Amino acid sequence: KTCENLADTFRGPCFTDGSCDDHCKNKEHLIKGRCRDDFRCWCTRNC
Amino acid sequence: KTCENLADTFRGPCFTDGSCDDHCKNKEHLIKGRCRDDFRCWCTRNC
Repeated sequence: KTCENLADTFRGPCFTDGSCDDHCKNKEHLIKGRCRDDFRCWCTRNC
Repeated sequence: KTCENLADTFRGPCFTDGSCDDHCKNKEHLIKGRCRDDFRCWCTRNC
């Protein structure tokens, strides 16, 4: 099971999925990240 | 498992997928690469 929640410390609006995926993978050590239609970065994690 | 993450020491913006694929395969000895919407080079590797 996996869970999608807001990034903890991503800065500013989320315009690029790459910026969010980078944050989620490399700062939070989670599975992946994407921007959603809210222009925020959401990370997926094992849950 | 495969993993996609940022290239190591790909210089400059990623505006052409083939330049990234080349880097990832030939400089980093990974599977493949592509530019993403962050204009960075992302490599896929066995992990």
